[PDB]
Amino acid sequence: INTFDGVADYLQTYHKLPDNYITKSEAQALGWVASKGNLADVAPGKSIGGDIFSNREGKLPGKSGRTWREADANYTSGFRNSDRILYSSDWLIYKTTDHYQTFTKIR
Repeated sequence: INTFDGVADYLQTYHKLPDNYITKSEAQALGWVASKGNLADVAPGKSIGGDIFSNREGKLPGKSGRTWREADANYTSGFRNSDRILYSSDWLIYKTTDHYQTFTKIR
């Protein structure tokens, strides 16, 4: 499951990412080197996802006790793309296709 709909649906129902996601730190621990675009070599069929997304810019709606996390969408191999699923602790799901410049609601 690595599509915007697939993941979105999975999260509001299961409240966790599908098993194909690993954090940056887990990835790094397995030999991932971002500068090399080698994720699919060291962690075949996994995608980066699950890390806290700051929202420093306040672009996503804040709320006390609301934490945002991100996950890559549509990744298969090579360098990460520009697609990200943004999801809150309360299961609001937003999407960005431009490296977090802009966001639109998907759930």
